[PDB]
Amino acid sequence: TGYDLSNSVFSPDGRNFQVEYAVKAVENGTTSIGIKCNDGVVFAVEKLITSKLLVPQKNVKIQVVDRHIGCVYSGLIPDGRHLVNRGREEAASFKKLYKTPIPIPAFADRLGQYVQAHTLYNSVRPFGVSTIFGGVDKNGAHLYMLEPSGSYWGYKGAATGKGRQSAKAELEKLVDHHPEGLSAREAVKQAAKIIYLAHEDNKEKDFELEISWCSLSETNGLHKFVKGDLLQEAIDFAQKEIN
Amino acid sequence: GSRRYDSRTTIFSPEGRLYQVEYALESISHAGTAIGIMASDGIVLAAERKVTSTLLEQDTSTEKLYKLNDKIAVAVAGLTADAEILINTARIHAQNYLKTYNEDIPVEILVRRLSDIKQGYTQHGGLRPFGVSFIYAGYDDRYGYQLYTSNPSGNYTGWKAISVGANTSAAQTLLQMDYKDDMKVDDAIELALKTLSKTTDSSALTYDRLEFATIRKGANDGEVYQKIFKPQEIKDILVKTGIT
Amino acid sequence: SIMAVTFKDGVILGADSRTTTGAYIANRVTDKLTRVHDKIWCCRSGSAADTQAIADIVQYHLELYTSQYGTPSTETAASVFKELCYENKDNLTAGIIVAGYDDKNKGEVYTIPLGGSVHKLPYAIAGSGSTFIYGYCDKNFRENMSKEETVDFIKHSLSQAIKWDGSSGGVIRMVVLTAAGVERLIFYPDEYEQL
Amino acid sequence: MDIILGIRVQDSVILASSKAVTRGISVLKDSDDKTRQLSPHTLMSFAGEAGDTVQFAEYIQANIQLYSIREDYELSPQAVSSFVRQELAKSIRSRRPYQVNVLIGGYDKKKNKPELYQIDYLGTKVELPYGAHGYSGFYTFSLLDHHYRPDMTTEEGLDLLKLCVQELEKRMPMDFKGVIVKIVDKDGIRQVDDF
Amino acid sequence: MTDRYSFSLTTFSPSGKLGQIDYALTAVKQGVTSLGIKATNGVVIATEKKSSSPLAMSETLSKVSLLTPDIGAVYSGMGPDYRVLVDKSRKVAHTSYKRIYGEYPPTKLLVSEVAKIMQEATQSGGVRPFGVSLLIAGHDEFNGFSLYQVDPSGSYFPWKATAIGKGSVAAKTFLEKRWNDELELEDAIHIALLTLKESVEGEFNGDTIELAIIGDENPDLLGYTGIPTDKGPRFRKLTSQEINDRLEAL
Amino acid sequence: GYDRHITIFSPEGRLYQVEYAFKATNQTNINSLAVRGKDCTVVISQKKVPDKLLDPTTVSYIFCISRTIGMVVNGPIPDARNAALRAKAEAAEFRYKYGYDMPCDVLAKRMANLSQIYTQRAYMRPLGVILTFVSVDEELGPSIYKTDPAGYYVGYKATATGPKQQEITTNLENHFKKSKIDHINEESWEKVVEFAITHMIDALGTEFSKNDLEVGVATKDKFFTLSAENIEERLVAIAEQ
Amino acid sequence: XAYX
Amino acid sequence: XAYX
Amino acid sequence: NNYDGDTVTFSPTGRLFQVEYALEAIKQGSVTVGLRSNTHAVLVALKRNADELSSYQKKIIKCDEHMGLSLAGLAPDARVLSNYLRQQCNYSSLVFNRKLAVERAGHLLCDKAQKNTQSYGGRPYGVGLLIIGYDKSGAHLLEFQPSGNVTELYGTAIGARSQGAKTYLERTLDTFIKIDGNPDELIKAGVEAISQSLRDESLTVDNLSIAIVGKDTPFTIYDGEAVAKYI
Amino acid sequence: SDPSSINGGIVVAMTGKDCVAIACDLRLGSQSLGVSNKFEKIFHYGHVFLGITGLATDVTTLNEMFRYKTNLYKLKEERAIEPETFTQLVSSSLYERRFGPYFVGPVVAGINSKSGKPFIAGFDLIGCIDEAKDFIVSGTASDQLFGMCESLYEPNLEPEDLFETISQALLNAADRDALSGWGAVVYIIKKDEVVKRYLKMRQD
Amino acid sequence: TIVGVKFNNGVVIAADTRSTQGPIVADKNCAKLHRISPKIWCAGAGTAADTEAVTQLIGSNIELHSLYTSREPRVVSALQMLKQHLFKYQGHIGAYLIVAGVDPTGSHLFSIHAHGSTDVGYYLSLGSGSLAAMAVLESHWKQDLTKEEAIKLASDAIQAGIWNDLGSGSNVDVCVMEIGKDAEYLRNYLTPNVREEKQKSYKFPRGTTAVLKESIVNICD
Ligand SMILES: [Cl-]
Ligand SMILES: [Mg+2]
Ligand SMILES: [Mg+2]
Ligand SMILES: [Mg+2]
Ligand SMILES: [Mg+2]
Repeated sequence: TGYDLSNSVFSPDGRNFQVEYAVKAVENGTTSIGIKCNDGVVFAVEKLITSKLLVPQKNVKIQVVDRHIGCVYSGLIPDGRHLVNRGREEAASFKKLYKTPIPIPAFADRLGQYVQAHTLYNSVRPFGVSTIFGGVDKNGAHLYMLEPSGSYWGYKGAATGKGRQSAKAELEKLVDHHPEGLSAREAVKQAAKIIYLAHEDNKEKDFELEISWCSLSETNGLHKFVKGDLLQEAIDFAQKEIN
Repeated sequence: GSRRYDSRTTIFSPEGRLYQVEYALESISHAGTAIGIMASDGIVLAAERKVTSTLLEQDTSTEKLYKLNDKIAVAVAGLTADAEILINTARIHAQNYLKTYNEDIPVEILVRRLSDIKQGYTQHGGLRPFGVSFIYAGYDDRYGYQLYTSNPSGNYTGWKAISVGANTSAAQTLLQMDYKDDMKVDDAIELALKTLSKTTDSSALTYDRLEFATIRKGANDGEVYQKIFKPQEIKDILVKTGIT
Repeated sequence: SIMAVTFKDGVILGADSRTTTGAYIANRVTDKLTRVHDKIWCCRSGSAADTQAIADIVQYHLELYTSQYGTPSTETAASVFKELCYENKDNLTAGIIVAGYDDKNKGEVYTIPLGGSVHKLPYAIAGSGSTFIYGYCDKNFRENMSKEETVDFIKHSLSQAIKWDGSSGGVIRMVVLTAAGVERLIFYPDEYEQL
Repeated sequence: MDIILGIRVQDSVILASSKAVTRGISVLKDSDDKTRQLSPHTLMSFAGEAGDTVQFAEYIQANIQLYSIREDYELSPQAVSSFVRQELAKSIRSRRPYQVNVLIGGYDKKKNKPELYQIDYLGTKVELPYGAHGYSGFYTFSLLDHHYRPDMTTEEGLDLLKLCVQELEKRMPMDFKGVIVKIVDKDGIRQVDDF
Repeated sequence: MTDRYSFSLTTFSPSGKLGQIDYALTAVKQGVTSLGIKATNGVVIATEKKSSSPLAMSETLSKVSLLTPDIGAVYSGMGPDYRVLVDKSRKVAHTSYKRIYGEYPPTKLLVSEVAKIMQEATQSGGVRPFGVSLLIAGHDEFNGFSLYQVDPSGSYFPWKATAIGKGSVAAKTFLEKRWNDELELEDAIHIALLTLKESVEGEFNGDTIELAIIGDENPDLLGYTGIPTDKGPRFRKLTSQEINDRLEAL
Repeated sequence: GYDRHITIFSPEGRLYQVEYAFKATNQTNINSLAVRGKDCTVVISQKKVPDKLLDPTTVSYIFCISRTIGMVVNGPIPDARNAALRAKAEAAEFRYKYGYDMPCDVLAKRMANLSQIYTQRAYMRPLGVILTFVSVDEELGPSIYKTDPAGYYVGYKATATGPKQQEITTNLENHFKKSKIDHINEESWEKVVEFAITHMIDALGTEFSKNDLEVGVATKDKFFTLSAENIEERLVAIAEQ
Repeated sequence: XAYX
Repeated sequence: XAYX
Repeated sequence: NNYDGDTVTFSPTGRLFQVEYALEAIKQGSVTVGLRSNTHAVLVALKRNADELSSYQKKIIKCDEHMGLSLAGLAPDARVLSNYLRQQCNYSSLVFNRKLAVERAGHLLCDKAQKNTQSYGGRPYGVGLLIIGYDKSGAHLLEFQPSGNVTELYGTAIGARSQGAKTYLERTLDTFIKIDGNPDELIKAGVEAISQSLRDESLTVDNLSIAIVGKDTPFTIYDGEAVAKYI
Repeated sequence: SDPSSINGGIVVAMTGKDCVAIACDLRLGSQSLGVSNKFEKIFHYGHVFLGITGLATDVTTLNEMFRYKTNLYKLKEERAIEPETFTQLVSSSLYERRFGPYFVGPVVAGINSKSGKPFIAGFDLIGCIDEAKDFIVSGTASDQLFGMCESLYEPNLEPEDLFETISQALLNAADRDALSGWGAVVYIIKKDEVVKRYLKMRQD
Repeated sequence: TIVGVKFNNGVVIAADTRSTQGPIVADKNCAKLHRISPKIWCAGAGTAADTEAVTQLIGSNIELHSLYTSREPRVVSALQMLKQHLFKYQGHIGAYLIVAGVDPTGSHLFSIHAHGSTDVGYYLSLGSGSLAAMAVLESHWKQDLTKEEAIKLASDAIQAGIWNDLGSGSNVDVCVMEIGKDAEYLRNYLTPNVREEKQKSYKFPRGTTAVLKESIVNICD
């Protein structure tokens, strides 16, 4: 054997074990979700409070690309940052040449091709992050989830990290119970609940909730963080549902 | 990364030998024997073709003996493909010297440069060495008739008579026995063939399994002529010495 | 003499057919209206070689854009033209009018002068012969004209530009961009001269 | 720099080279040796652009000396001249060419013959019985055409050379402060101290 | 990132073998039989068209390729490796010869250039040798008709006739019995078809056999008239119909 | 045994990395089929959306390379999209350089040559994909050309790819034995799509809803994919016969 | 160059 | 260079 | 085991061993403490000597007038990363006439460390850093790990027996955070914090290294007789 | 400072019955100053003859360059280069230096060893091939040579007659040019013998 | 003087046979009709070496392209490759070409200027004699020309250049590219400038020329 020692090597199965090993690093990470809604997308993430000494609200994990795209990831946080830095360069060169802000599907392939490139050579390591991202473009709302292999699809709801199965189950219910669609303000409250429910799989350390959203009506198509009254309203909603 | 798959071609053994050079020489020891004999009035190059097939085109074939310029030729022992890379380099180097100095390149200068290229492949670049040993037969107005050999190590030495390739041990003993300094070309032709005829792994030495060449001053007055022997000319010289 | 005019149903491009090498007319039936995409065309003025090389690169960029992200906007096409014209301003003599039809944005006209600046306008005129019809075009142009009104406006405008500009002449080619599709029009001297 | 002469006779090559180094309205030096020994039996005189002359001469000298050590053998005058010509032939199409004219006087030990080569800064080589660079030629060539014989001795060659220096001292506008004379023969290179 | 493989993947073993070249020759042995026969007035090269699927159109896959108007090539071994070699072989005939001398290279020199490309894959960093043996048939004014074999090592040999690949050992024996120095081109085509029938197992017709000749100039295939010195290509690919005509009088 | 990790020869003259790339082809467990009409070339592929949270519109293994050329992939989506983007760039550059639309068979050869390089050069791995290119070429007419990780390519009368490729292959072979011709003798592309789906249903033995299939159609001067409703209309036509 |  |  | 040869290789459980071995170099390093109030941010570093004849390895480096860090692990790697910060701080000043935000300083270090963990040939940084600074959003303390993970904290400690000081600060959190407009009292809390990581050795005059930055205080380092006040 | 007219010189080539002739002056000067009366401008590589006029440094350089190339040609092709092929090699080599050219006017002359056909060709400094049945001219007295050759030349001249025609064409053209003359050489080329004659001409 | 004329079932191009250096006729019978591919021919004006070199380079790359694509080369391919090459060199390659030929797409006629601009037309003329030629073309050209009518119009347009333009002279070269047929290259289609018998033979009595030295030259090895 030895097929798992080098990146870009096919096993006799036709598998790249180094990419599958990167997925294990993602599974180890904190829970992050994405919810597609009527006219936009909502992102939420679990931030484990390791110590009292962590400054609340001042270790921000959700990142913005351009002005209209939100990116969140689970796994190796630095690898996620490296991918967003690339995303920002890709989105900048698109706007520079074509004037219009990068469409979400266009942007999704730019990350997809870049992550896939890191499975072609033994001189590079695959990305240790699954990235949930999306936003609002000319064709409306788009939610995407991108995996270490370079695989990505469009999603109604997306979840990754240690509490992915719990979050996926809760997401599948929302899709069933709301066939006509979920509103932006609802999706923020549901996002809070699903992070709190997904926290059961990581319940040693207590956590800090962080939500962002893009909405054509609520945020005018731009990416904004949920803060203050709207954040505390979503936390209270989540607290009421666990009890 | 790629470190895993690196053979490390340019390293020393604990005994202070170059693995790849030693193994390249082992490769050459299986190649058809090539003999060079230097006489007072010319040089002979004789070489045994590697187990010939009856349907091989013999007359329009070149395997062992190559022309570098009008005054210098080489006998090859090893990978033909490797030799042709080095030969085209040697041919260019000769023309560079002629272009620069308006004089035909001295034999040793050409040999040294070709040997220096082989040396490079043993000390840097992480590539395999050239699996080739040359016998250089040439003439210049400084040292006259000269025989050299170079090997994959990039080391070269001068000779009165020398063999490379297969059965060099046996071939060198026979040359060392019958060679003398006042020897003529026609005598050296006979010695070269008699040596191959005894060291050959074949049943009998025939015209179709030989390449032959002489570098004489046998042209008209104080000028050198290169003669790459034709099949029929090898057939005649083989009968004339009484081998067939 | 080239111009592009927006109207109710979309946009119309118009141009003369004269190519000059000094005072000699190298080509009297030139097509100065070039398709960079299905419903994005451009008007070329300045160096024939420069505008040709630019238009070819833009056509390539928008073909590759279409393969990845679908139909580009007229604004996107104008941005690609600008990017080439602006970044190579020292080595280019190209004045290009970009005109296209979206279903959302309807008819749009972008003019790109020598500098490589972009100007989005209701209508645009350019080339040597445009100088003679600034007065006429400003007095006669109206927004939300009909197809027939816009064709007459371009025909009369280029007719005057051709009459006064020695560098302009031959036939008046026009290209109509609407939801209906693409329509090529031609008008011969015997018609437009006696307007 | 300015005056460099060369005369090939029966058994030797004689090079005469002016001693003056002028910059502006001042003769800075009157004892300058405008020559380098390339090998024991090869001497090169030089004239041209300030700095370039010595920089080029010493560069050639270094290369020939390197060859001599490597092969433990003296290059023929013909071989050295060909090498020098190729260096100047490269130079002329460089970013900043060497503006240096040279005479190469050598004794070929294999042929037992003196050889004089005239090479200008373009890399224009000629073998001559007598040679000169600059304005010197315009006086000496016609004088040597008359007085030169191919079978002359070294002493006859020096008298023929004295005749050239006298003519140059009489008709040349600039004071070149006499010449350093050097003889190249079978026994190598030596300098005439009283000229 | 970047190609970190700057070292030889083909090295000498203690026994003096170059493993990757030997293994490449093994890949050639597995490959389908192809042969070449030289006549007095032409050369024939032939091979079996091993179809991957009956739904596949075997006409679209060309095993016999034109390199120059007077030179053709056929192979045994890995088809993809052959395809890229034909691309490189065609280009080098222009860049390193025709764009210099304003005429097509002679057979031996083009073969020499192909051999160089295959030798470099044996020594250069981070590459394996080519998994093919080529048979190159060609004509030029001063050398006449010639047939060359090129091996993965980059070694090439001139042949009166030879075969490579699956049933080469038997095919070579067959050619030794039939070959003489007085063979006319038609006689060489006849022997080529006889030799190839021994190695072919399934269907044996113009649709499963690929055969081309280097013979007389073809003015009809030139595509223009008016230049007397330009008389057309000597390379001609025999049609499916032209093969079946000769299989009746077999 | 490092001769199984990189693209160098094994003692028996094999490239194991190329062979293992072929096995990656079937990782998606999807079967594709391509046939030619008189005027058109139809390609159909199974569409499996297991996750309920997926946006089914974004799940696709058919690609619009140029206006005229369409490409279906059998293999993982990262390598599929890698190949698609490169083919799109190659087709665009070809048009710019040579002043005419890149033919289906020339693009196939170009992508095959790229695939060949990965089998010879060590640092680059093969893509674990089989690319099926379809068009109505302006010279050769209806065209199917298929590429694999070995760098092999060839034209096809018709073809199938995937786990149950052999069952589909023999199903089509038997039809062309019977019809005695190289194509589907049909006027409209609508009925050539109906033929493609019918013969896939017979070979695989499964029934298809509108969301279980993905259809690409190549006509003269455009290649396009069918919507769910375009397929549903097509499925209704088959059922009522 | 030629140059409306 | 020469120059129809 | 088989997956620790280089940084480009993942383990079967999804670990980067070369990064974890780099993390180990920090634990071997001498203890250093970071803590801040709303007005000031303080670094306290226990310096280490080779023997009694040797000097004490300097732990604290200044990056700008308003920013600097303390190191634990490979000192040369700290010199490389501190030099990079100095340049980034300096770039922000010359180009934008703008003092570099302590948060951006962290983001830049994270991205620099990350590139060394994904490429063949290179190695991870073998040092941990505590960055303090005062910018437009008040006092800040960062913890840099060579994995790339940067974390903003009220207080922390890294190095050998850092757990002692980190527990103390976790208890004292409510007290020291409200030491506003009092430098000497915030340092005292930092000196008392590092004292919880001492074994057999005590804080001497050439052993203790303190740094402070704040509202009306440039980043200044105290060594020798200047720290005698706090023993 | 016109590179083509610093050193001066002329070359002329003609065709006869189963023969070719190529001739050149011997002058090398620096503008007004005559420097050498031994500077031959005709070289040969096997049976193919090349005359080169123009800047003398480039004449010498190109001779050395074509000797280099024809030597490698012969080693690889195992045969002497033919005039038609050599002509193409000269054209290639000159056009390679399109935007930094050799200031030369080369002239190829020789008989194809296979066909036996007499062949001549001329080039501009940038490599444009000028093939001709009758004659080629090059140098500072090209106008003069054109006027002489156009009037004196007739087809199918015997070698002995052709010698007189080319010799008179060169001499009388050279005597109306300040930068040409100072001696002359004529090559008479038959299928398998070549005669070289030095002409007596006025030395001013 | 070079012209191109479109007709029923293809395209014809023609050129004069004069090469000049200043006011001097360098070549009295040069060929300005170049082959890019068997059925794509180029008429060249401007810098003689540039028209030959750029035609051969694109002709070489077209042959390689034809072999690569297994397709007969198209005129638009030769047009695209020529214009992108010429444009890259900003007119410093002084090649003014009339590109014409037949391909699977049909029959085509284009012109290319040195700066990299391309035109389309039924009748085109380039070079110093372009105005003399274009005057004839504008006078006599019509839609739906036959082959024999197009050759006549083309050669007439070249003759206008030969007689009236000092830059043009000697003979008329023609190349006819018809669809479905081999392109026929008509070298010296017209020779209306044959030199009249000279009044006198200038054959010298043998020994007229004074000789200093004779020597046998060794060409053998
Ligand atoms: Cl390719
Ligand atoms: Mg007008
Ligand atoms: Mg590989
Ligand atoms: Mg005179
Ligand atoms: Mg005079």
